[PDB]
Amino acid sequence: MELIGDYSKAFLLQTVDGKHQDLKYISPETMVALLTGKFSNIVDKFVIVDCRYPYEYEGGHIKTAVNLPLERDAESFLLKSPIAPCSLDKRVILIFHDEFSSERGPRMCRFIRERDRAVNDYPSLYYPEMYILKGGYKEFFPQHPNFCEPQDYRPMNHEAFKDELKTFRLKTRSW
Ligand SMILES: [Cl-]
Ligand SMILES: [Cl-]
Repeated sequence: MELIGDYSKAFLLQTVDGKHQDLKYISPETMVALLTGKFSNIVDKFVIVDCRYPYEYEGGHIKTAVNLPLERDAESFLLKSPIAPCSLDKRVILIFHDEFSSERGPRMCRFIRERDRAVNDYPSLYYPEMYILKGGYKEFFPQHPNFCEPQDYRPMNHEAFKDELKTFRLKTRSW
């Protein structure tokens, strides 16, 4: 397997097959391994980026996940003041996810890499190691409900949030 984005070392996590062949996908079990500190001696910090709309996130998200559905907010939160490790011997990892392990997560993942490359001298990167959560929140919740809060799941197409979906869409950069 290829090295991470800045060609400094191998990917740390075991991966599974996903829709986007060139992106790295991880299972819910691996996500839990990270959350339970199985890689604490190597990974100083990781950020779970929930790319779903606010109402979806509010209806149930992975503990500690940050909701960054808009490109400009994801870029500000991640690249304005890059999240770095307390030791340049430890790793920083990003994990993006959406609802059905479809397009919103992969899209943001590619966007961040594009911006990361743009503000660095090749091949250096602030976030060389990024993954997509296979199955999204839809598959994570039924596997590890106690790693979610609240313990529920609100689909993007929930019948009671049709207007909320439209309201959010009108804040995006492109459609
Ligand atoms: Cl997939
Ligand atoms: Cl956007």
